[PDB]
Amino acid sequence: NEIQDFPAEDVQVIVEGNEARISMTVYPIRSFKKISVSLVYKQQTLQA
Amino acid sequence: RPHASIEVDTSGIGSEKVFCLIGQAEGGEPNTVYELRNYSQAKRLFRSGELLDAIELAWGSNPNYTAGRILAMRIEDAKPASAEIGGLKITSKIYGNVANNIQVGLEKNTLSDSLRLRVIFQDDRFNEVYDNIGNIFTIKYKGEEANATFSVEHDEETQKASRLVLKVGDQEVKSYDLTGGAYDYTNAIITDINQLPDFEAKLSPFGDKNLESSKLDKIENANIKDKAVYVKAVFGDLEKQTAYNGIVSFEQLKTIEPFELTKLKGGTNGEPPATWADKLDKFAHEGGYYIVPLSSKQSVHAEVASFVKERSDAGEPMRAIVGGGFNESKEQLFGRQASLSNPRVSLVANSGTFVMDDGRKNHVPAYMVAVALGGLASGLEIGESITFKPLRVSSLDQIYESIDLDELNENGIISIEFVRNRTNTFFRIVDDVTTFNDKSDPVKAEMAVGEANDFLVSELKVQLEDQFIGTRTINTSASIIKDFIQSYLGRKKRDNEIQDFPAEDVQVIVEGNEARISMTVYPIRSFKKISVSLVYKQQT
Amino acid sequence: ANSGTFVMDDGRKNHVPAYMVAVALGGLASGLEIGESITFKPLRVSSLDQIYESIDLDELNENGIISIEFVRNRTNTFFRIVDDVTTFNDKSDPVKAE
Amino acid sequence: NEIQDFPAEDVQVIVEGNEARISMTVYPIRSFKKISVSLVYKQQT
Amino acid sequence: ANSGTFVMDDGRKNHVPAYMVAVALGGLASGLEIGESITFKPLRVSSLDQIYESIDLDELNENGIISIEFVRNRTNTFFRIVDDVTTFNDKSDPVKAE
Amino acid sequence: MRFKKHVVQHEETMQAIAQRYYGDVSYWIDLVEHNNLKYPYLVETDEEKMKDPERLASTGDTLIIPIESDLTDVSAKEINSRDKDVLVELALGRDLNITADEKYFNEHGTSDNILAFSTNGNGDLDTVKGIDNMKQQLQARLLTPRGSLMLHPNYGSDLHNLFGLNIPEQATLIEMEVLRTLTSDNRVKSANLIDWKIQGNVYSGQFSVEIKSVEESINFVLGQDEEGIFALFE
Amino acid sequence: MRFKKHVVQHEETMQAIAQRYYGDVSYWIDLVEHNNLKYPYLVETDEEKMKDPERLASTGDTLIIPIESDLTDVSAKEINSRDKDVLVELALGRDLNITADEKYFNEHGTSDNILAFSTNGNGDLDTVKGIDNMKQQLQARLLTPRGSLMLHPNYGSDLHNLFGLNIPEQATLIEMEVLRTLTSDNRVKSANLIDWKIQGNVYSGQFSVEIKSVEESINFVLGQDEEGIFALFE
Amino acid sequence: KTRKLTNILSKLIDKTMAGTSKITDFTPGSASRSLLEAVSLEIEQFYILTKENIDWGIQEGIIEAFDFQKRQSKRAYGDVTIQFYQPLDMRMYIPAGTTFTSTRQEYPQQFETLVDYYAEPDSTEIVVEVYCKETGVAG
Amino acid sequence: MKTRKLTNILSKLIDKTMAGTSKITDFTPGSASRSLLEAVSLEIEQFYILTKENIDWGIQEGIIEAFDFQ
Repeated sequence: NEIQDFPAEDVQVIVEGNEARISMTVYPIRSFKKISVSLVYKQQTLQA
Repeated sequence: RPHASIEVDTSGIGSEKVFCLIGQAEGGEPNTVYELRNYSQAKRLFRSGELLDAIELAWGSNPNYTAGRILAMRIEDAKPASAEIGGLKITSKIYGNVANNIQVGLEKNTLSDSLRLRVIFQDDRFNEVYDNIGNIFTIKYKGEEANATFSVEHDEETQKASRLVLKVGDQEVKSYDLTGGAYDYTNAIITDINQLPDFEAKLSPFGDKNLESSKLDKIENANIKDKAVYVKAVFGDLEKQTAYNGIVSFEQLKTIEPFELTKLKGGTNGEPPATWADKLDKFAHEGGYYIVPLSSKQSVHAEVASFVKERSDAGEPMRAIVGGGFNESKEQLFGRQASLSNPRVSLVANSGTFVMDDGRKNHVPAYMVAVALGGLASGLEIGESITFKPLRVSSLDQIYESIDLDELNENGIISIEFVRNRTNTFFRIVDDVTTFNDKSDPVKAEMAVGEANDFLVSELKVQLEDQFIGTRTINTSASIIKDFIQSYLGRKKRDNEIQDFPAEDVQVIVEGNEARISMTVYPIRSFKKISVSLVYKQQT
Repeated sequence: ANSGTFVMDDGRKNHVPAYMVAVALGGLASGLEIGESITFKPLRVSSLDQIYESIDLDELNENGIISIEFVRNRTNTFFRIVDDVTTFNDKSDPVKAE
Repeated sequence: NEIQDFPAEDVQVIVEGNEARISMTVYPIRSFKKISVSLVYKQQT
Repeated sequence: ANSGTFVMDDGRKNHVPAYMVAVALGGLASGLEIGESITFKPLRVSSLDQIYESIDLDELNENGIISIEFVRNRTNTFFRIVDDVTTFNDKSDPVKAE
Repeated sequence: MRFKKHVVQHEETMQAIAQRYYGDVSYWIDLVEHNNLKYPYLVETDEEKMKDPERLASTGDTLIIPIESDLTDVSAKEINSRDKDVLVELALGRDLNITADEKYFNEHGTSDNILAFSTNGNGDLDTVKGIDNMKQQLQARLLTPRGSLMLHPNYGSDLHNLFGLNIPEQATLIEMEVLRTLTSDNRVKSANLIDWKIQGNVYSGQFSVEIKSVEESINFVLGQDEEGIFALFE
Repeated sequence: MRFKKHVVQHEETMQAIAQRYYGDVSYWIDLVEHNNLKYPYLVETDEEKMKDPERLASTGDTLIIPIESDLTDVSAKEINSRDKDVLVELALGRDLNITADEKYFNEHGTSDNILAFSTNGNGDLDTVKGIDNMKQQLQARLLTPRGSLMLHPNYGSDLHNLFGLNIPEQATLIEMEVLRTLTSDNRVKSANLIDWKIQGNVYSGQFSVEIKSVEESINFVLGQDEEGIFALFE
Repeated sequence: KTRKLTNILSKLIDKTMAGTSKITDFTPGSASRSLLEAVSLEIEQFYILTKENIDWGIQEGIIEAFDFQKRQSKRAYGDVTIQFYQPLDMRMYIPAGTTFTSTRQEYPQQFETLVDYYAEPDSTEIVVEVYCKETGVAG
Repeated sequence: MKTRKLTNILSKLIDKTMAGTSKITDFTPGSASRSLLEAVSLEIEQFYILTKENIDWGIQEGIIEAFDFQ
C-alpha cells in the first residue's frame, strides 16, 4: 500500500541501441482528510 | 535479546452520558471542576451545602437508574483563612469561614530543648502534636583535649549554611563547606563526621529527619566536650514535621518564635456571583450532557440556555433542566416557558420533599427536583424516555388534577401526578416534554427523541474521526468503510437504540481526500398511546 | 507552531522550544511507512504552552503551519496532530502541499 | 526437522555428456527468538 | 564474556577462566542437533564472577558477544545462555550473525 | 440476621403495606404490634406526630417489617448498574498494581526483576481492580515460570522452554501451554485459539478469554454476604 | 537402595529444594534433620563454611535427599544420547568377534572350520558390540546347521538341506526356514520377506530385521538394575 | 508454643483485611500474598532458630558456666607441606576440594582443602590446611 | 530479645519507607501501606513475645535437666 493501483497494460518498453524508453501510469497513494455523510430518517409500520 | 512478549485487550468489555451540577457549597476550591464517584469523596471535597444534598439526591433519585461520574462545582468566591506570627506565614487548605476555627500554636519542650507544634480542629475531631521541631542531630566529643567546639553560620546573600566546622581547642579538624560539594543533605554530612577519630555527629533519636545541608541554623561556640549540643534548623525541619499529616501549611517570610494556641483569620465564604457565565465556561470541554444549575433565577436559566446552545453549536450537544420557587402558580410557569421557548431546555413545575439518607426530611424548591429528574434521565439508556418512571419523592406541595396536568403538558411543562398503591412509589413522571411547544416536531418536543439523535450523531462523528481520518486510501478502504458502518448500525440495532436500517442503502464513494457517504435509518421511539379492543362471541 | 513540555523518563520536565517538538514530529514520521501521514496521530506530549482555538487552528492550517490540539471531549485526553501541511502555499498542487 | 520445507516440483536435472546441471529451492530452518501472545476479554450480561 | 566455577566429578570447585566456559559452550553446541540453537539452554555452571544486568546483557548482545544471565529457581539450573550470536555484528544478515 | 425496612409513603395504610409484603392484609395487626404503634398509625404530618412521637409515625418515618430477608435469591434486574459494577469489582478482587510500565516487562518477558510496585499519584500504593486486576493476574501467571514461585509448584507457565523451532508443531505446543495456563485460573470460564502465524523468528498469536458473567459474580458475592468474608482465597 | 543427591546451587534455599523434590516446602525441616545442618544452611562461600565445616554446607556441596529413587520409571527423554547408546549396547550384549574375515566363510557357508577368533590390534581378544553383536549372532545362527550344536538341539538352521530344485516351491521353503531361524532369536521382534529371484543355479533373497527398539532396551536394562546382573542368558 | 507458616499467613491476611478494604484479592500469585508469604517464611525460620538456640541452652547453658566443655565431633585437620622442584614459573592455583591421600593400607582416609590457595611465583614451597573427609578419630 | 513494641516498629518501618522515596506520603488509617506494615510489625511483636516466653520456659527446663531434679 505504497501506491493505490496501476494498470499492467500501460507498461510498455522500447529498446533501441543503448537507449531504453519506458512508459507507465500509476495512481498515487492518498490519505483521507475529509468525510461527508448524509443521514435520512424514515417512518416504518410493523404488522403481525 | 530474545524474549517473550504478552499483550492484553479490553476494548470489548464496554457513551456514558455524564451529568453535571453547579451550585452553592461549603467547601472545595473555587472555579474548579471535579469528578465524583463516591459519596465519601464528595463529603471530603464539599464539606456541606446544598450542592452535597443535590449530589446525594442524584445518586438516590431512582432505585434503578442512579447516575454516575457527576461533575460538581462551587460558585462561592471563597478564600482560605490565614495568620502571621513572627517571621511565619500560616495558611489553611480549606476555603471559607470553616478554616477560621483551625487552632495553631507553637510551644517549646524543655526536656528535648526543642520547639513543639500543636494543631487542633474540633469540627473533624482533629488533634495532633508535632514534638521535636528541629533538633536534627547531636554533636558529641570523645577526646581529652583542652576544648572542642563547632560553628555553623549562614550566608546572608542566600541564607544558606556557609560552613560546618569541628574544632579541637582553637584550630579545625575538618570543615564541611555546605554551600558547595556533594554534601547537599545532613546525612551526607553525618556519615563522614562520624568517621573522625574523636568526634561524632549522631543524628537525633527523634526520627531520621534528613534535612537539607544549606538550611542549618546559626549556632557557634558551644561546648561539645560537656554537652551533646543540638543543631536545630527549625524552619527546614517543619517541612519534615508537616510532610504528610496537617491541615495547615506554613511558610517563612527572620526568626520563628513560639506563640499561643491562636485561631486563624481571614477565612471568607464570599458572596455568590450575580452571573454564572465565567463559572459556566469551565464546563466547555468536560464532556457532560445534562447540566442543572442549583438556582431559581431566570437570568441563570437564560445563561445556561445560551451555554448549552453554544456547546451544541461547537459539536458538543447539551441539555438543561430548570426550576425554581416554592409552589409557583401556573401563570409563572407559563411566563417562564414563554421566556425560554428552547428545545434544549425543560421546565419543572412541582416542588416537594425528599428523605435524605441522613434522616433529614428536606423540603426543597423545584430545581432540586429538576436535579433528580436530570439524574434519572442520565441514568437511562440512550433514547429511553423518562415517561411514567418512578421518582420516589416523599411528598409534593401540590396535587394537580387531570385538567391541570393536561394544561401543563400542552404548555410544554413537566409535571408529576400523585398515584396510589403502585409497587415502587406513589408518584410517576407524566411526560418528557420540552419547553418548545411544537408537538408536531418530535425531535424538538420530546426529550428522548432528540437525545437519541444527538448521541447517534456524536458517536458517528467521533468514530469516523478516530478511525479513518489520517489513514491511507487504498482499494479496500471503501468496502472497509461500508463494513464498519454496517457493523456500527447493526450494533445500534442490537442495543435497541434504533428501530431498523436497510443495509443496501449504505453507499460509499472515495475520491482523493473526500469520502462521500449516505445511509437511511428508522429512528427509535417509546410508546405514548396503547390501544386494546375486545370482541365477545358465544356458542349456542 | 506549538511548543510544550515533555516529561522525560528521567524525571526532568523538559520545558523546551518548538524545534524540539519538530524533532518529535520527525521521529514520529521516520517510523511511519512510506505514504502514511502524521495527521491525527498522537504526539505523546505532556503539556503545551498554548491551547489554540478552532479559529486559530484553522488559520494556522490555511497558512501552511502545523499545529497540535488538546482533545478534552474524550474520557482520556491526549494531544494529536492536525495536519502535515508543508510551507508551500498553493493548495492546488497536492503533491507539494502534503 | 533440519529444514522447514521444499517444493518438490522445483527440483530440475539436466544431463549432457560429463556434466549434470541441477537446481532446487529450499525454505531454511530457524529457531524462535520472539514469541508474542495477545488476549481479549469478553463478558455476557 | 563470563568466567566462573565448575564442580568437577572429582569434587574440585575449579575456578576457571573464560575459555573453559567456551569449551563448555562448544561441547553443548556440538551435542545439539544440526541447526538447533544454544539459545536459553541450561549450562549447569556453579557460579560466575559477574552478574550482568538487563542493560549490560543488551549491550553485550548488540556488540555480538555471548553472555550468561543469572536466573532463579528454574527446574534444571540457575543459569541459561541468552543468545547464540557471533562476532560479526551485522544482525541483518542471519547466516553470519546467528 | 437481616430485615426489610419500609419508608412510610404519602397517604399509605398498614393494610396496603401488609398486602405488599406479606401478600395478605391480615398481618397489619402483627405489623402494629411489632412496631408498637398507636391507633392513628400513619399521621398526615409531623404536627400530629408531636402529640405522641413515641407511639406514632408520620410520613417519611421508617418502619421495620420482621421478614427474614436475604441478599441472595434477589432478581438481578432490580440491582442498579453502579451496584452491579461494584459487585463484579468485589468478585474479581482488588490487588496492588505491579504490571505498571507495560513496555518494560513486555521487552523482557522471560527475565526476572521485570515488574515492580507503583504509586497511585495520591501518595498511596497503586491498585488494579476488576478487569485491570484480571489483566494483572493473567499477565503475571503467563509470565511466571512454572515451579519458580515458592509455596506454589503449579503456578506459572512453561513458555520459557517453548523457544523451539519454526514449525506448526511448536506453535501447537505453545497454544496448548497457553490454554493450560489460562484454564488454570478459576475465574477464566474458558479460553480458545483465535489466530496465529509464523514470521520466521517471530511467533504471533492471539486468544479470547471469557471471564465469569455478571450474573455469576453477583450470585457469588451476594452469597458471600452470609459469611461476611468478602475476599478471595482461590 | 538408592537416593537422590542434590548439588547446592547459587543462592538456593532449602524451601526451594523441598518444593522441587518433595513437591511441598514443608519437608525442609526434615531435610535439615537428615543432613544435620546448622541454621545458616547454605552459606554464600567457603569462607563462612570454614567457621563450621561439619554443620554447614556451601555452594557446590552435595546434599542427600532420602527419597527412594529407582532407575526404572525414568523418562527416556532425560537420558543423554551417549547414555542411550551405552544402554542399547548393554542390552544387545558384548561377545568375542568370530565373524571376522567375512569373505572366507561367505565363500564356504555350509562347511565347518569356517570362522575363528581374532585380535583387536591392541593385544586383546576382539569383541563385537551392539549391532555388530547382533550381526555376529544372526550370521552364526543362520550358518549353524540345526541339531549340530551340542547342548542345544534347536539352535541352527536347515538351509544345508534346502539345496533343492529351481522352482518357486523351494524358494518358499528357504524363505520359511529363514523366517523361522530369525524368529528363533528372542531379540528379533519380527522378520519378513523383501524380494527374491532365481537365476538358474543361483538363488538370491533379502530380508528385513527389526531389532527391539531403543525404548524397550532402555526399559530392560534399567529394570535389570534391581538385580545387578547386567548380563544376557536368553 | 510457636506459630507456623500457615497460621502466620492467615493472621497476616486477616489483619490486612481488617486494616483496610482496599485489597480483597488474596489468591495465589498475588503480589500482596507473595509478600506476606515471604515474611511468614522468614518468621518461621526465626522461630526454628529460636528453637535450636533454646534446645542448646537447655542441655548446655548451666553446666557451661562451670568451665565444662562438651566434646563436639570434629573433622581431623592439620597443615601439610608441598615442595616444588624449583621456584614457580607462574602463579599456581589449587582449587577448593583438592584431595590429598596416603599410599598405605593402614590409612585409607582422604583429606581435602576447604578453601582456595595461591602459590606466588617467588615461592618454592607452600603450606596448606587439609580437612579429613570423615568425622571421628579415624582422621 | 529487647522487648520491642508495636508502635516503635511501625514508626521505624514508616520512617524508612518515607526516607527511601518521596512519592509515598499517605500513611493514614485505612491505607494499604499502613495496613501491611501494621500486620508485619504485629507479627514481629508476637514473635518477640513468644520468644521471651519460650526462653523463660527454656531456663526452667534447663534447670530441671542439668541437676536431674525431677
